[PDB]
Amino acid sequence: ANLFSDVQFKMSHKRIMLFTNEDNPHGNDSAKASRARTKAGDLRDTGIFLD
Amino acid sequence: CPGESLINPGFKSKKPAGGVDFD
Amino acid sequence: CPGESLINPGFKSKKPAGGVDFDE
Amino acid sequence: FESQSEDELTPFDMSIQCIQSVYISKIISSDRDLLAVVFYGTEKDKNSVNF
Amino acid sequence: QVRELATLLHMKDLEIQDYQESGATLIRDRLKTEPFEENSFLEQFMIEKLPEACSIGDGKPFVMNLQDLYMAVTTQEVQVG
Amino acid sequence: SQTVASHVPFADLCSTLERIQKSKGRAEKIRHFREFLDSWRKFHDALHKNHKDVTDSFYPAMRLILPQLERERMAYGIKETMLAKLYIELLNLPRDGKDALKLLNYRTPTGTHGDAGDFAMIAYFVLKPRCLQKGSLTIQQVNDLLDSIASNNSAKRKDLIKKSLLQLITQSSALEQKWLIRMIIKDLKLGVSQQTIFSVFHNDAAELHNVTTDLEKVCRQLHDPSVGLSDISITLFSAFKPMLAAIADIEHIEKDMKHQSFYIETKLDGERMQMHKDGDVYKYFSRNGYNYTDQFGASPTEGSLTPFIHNAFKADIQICILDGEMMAYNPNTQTFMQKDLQTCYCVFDVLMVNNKKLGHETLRKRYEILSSIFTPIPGRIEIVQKTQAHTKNEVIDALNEAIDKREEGIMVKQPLSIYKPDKRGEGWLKIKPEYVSGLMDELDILIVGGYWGKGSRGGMMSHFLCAVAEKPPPGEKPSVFHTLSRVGSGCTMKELYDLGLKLAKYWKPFHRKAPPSSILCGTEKPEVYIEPCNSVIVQIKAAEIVPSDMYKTGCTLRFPRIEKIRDDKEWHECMTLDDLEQLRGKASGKLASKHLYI
Amino acid sequence: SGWESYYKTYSGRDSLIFLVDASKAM
Ligand SMILES: *OP(=O)(O)OC[C@H]1O[C@@H](n2cnc3c(N)ncnc32)[C@H](O)[C@@H]1O
Repeated sequence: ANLFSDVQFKMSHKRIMLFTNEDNPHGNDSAKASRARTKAGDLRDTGIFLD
Repeated sequence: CPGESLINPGFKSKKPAGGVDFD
Repeated sequence: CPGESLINPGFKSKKPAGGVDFDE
Repeated sequence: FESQSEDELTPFDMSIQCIQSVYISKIISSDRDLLAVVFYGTEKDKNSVNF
Repeated sequence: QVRELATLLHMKDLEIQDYQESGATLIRDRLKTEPFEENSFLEQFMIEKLPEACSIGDGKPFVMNLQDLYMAVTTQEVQVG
Repeated sequence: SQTVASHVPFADLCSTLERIQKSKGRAEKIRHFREFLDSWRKFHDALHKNHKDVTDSFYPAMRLILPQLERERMAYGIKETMLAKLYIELLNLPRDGKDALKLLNYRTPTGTHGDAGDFAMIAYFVLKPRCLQKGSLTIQQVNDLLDSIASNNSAKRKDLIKKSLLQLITQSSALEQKWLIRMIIKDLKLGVSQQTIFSVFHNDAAELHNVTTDLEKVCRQLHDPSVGLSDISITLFSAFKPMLAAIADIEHIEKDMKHQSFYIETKLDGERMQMHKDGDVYKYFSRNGYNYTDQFGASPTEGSLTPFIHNAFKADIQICILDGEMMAYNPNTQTFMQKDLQTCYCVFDVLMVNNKKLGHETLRKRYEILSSIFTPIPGRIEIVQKTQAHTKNEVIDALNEAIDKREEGIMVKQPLSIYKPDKRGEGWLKIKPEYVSGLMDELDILIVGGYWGKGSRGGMMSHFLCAVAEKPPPGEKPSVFHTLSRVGSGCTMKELYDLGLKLAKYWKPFHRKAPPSSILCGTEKPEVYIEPCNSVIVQIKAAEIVPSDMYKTGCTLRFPRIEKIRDDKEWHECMTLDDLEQLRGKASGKLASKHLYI
Repeated sequence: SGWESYYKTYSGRDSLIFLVDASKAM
């Protein structure tokens, strides 16, 4: 999100691509999962499309 | 939405050229 | 607390005055 | 960095190839777009937030 | 039925966990319910309430609480064959 | 060079502050503060063993504990609104999302999310799921970041301050960030008095702080508890708390003066200042100790007053301290203007001349020295005129003359009174038309809007916007209103709650794009508007009427205060606009235009 | 030994209110 903000031009599409092979990045700790979910939701409201 | 190019949003993914395919 | 008077909290509920009650 | 089968490109190599292909496609089609590459889970860090 | 109730209870426990993680607190405190565990609940039931439940006695409980299910099972059996 | 603050995590200080705040009795707060101070002192003793001139002290944490007393750091320039905007920008929260609206509209209780008046609590609730549980920033790092932020605000660098705030957010917990927000706003709401904190720190910490007006010097000098300072008095280039005056009894003056002749002088409407002259060096300090030397100048080569008042000083005055008032002298009218025009300094006290201290001297000697220290020049530097009086009749006559001259009251001083910094009434008293009952003309007007309160008065209406009515045609009620001013004080908590309940159901949200027809606003738009047919008549004891461009009427009330929410009078008995104009023209501003007869 | 070692961690008058229902059944 900070990198997206650093841009100074007008962006018609803000997109993020996640290349990973782990389906449970945060299983040991539940707080990390909640924080990640909150951040993903905030990015979604901001207008960032994640794949 | 469906068929939209993943590289250039807003443009449909152009089908690869097939040349000539006799029936 | 058991026996506490409902009229004056903090004071034991005084039992009614019976007087002389001859036993059997 | 582990491949289940032999003689098969690892997930990291596949991601690198896909990123390179997307870069080439963007250069040829629309060179005015903005692309960024960020790696997470490594040891060294280089961020504006020092994460 | 017990299995269905257990899975529904697990779903409700997951909902409660999500609610707690959302950052909210109950208006009261007596309503708090500890997490449901199938093994612990079954063990406690077997240790405590099994002797009373298993007491058929003269058959009155069987005809008082186990007749609709009995009729439905018999109807299913006769329909099957 | 090792500092204790670098070894003290901010989490410990935050936990101590939270423990103090949650406590209801002052004993627990004092115990917690004493334990923390003892731990800090033990660490200090253990750290430095064979090092001389140890400059370390409790100042790094002392400043954080009492941000309001910070003087070394410049103004932050960020408050609740700006801080909320910065938090929204840094966290990348949606602009129109629930969290952003709650942070921006922290005063509005419509969200019914915990506290509705405390910005810190709302920020903590919003940041609970966004920040880690354990921080890693020490007190020294936090202080360095705060100083960097202050310099950035003074250096006109928004990017750097934004980066510092982002680092603070990313390297702190929810409680730590809440405490940082509270410190930035300079309102901790600890519940423990400043004097109690100073007494806990040292026996005579408060007196030294008042004399010097600097936490760093107090922390350094008064480090050991047993080793105190033998003497403490006003020193050169050290701001000291000015001596104020308490409310003046109108029929006990003699009893207040101990039956001796007293000085009476017209009260001046300006800015209280203290000037220190050391040869060719000038130091100007404000009432709160803030350095104003930049505006007035440090040397005769620069400034607005010193370059012109230097010539007025005598040759045999190398060290001097003066305390006085700054006003705007207009030479076209050759008169002072209340709060072409030039700065003018009216001096009334001298606490130090040459190498002697006048603090403990009698007022007569101070006045003589003030009269024999420099030659006044009208318009730039002058001496207040004091008149001797020993009867109540003279005081009444002086007050009458002040009212007739469109002044702002009089001041009475005792000849034997001594200068004591931070003393609200020890021989100095002020008599104004406001204090006397019946002299002022009460202003009864309607209520047309309200605002949500902040702090203790969170979920209720704390202040209101009032409007006067126009002149309707004969036989018709007034349906047009013009806003006059805003009233926030004068109503008790019980009365305020009763008024809010009386109009709670009748409140209507205000929309800027669609202002109400009945109520017409100027530059200030109430958050909630109430139609005039159902409203109460509030009485205000306004001090004076001044020209205001923020209201339709064009005038506002100085020092407004509510006196009573009258119930006998209905909503249609409020003042008319023509009546307001007549009152304004009755005495050309000040409402006090009646004499005192007894 | 670091900061961890040096830092750790009848009267009155009774009042009564009578609440009486005014329902039809009463
Ligand atoms: O209302 P208040 O307590 O702020 O008023 C007192 C302040 O006003 C200053 N003042 C104003 N006029 C004078 C005169 N003539 N002499 C001394 N002080 C004066 C006080 O110093 C105080 O700051």
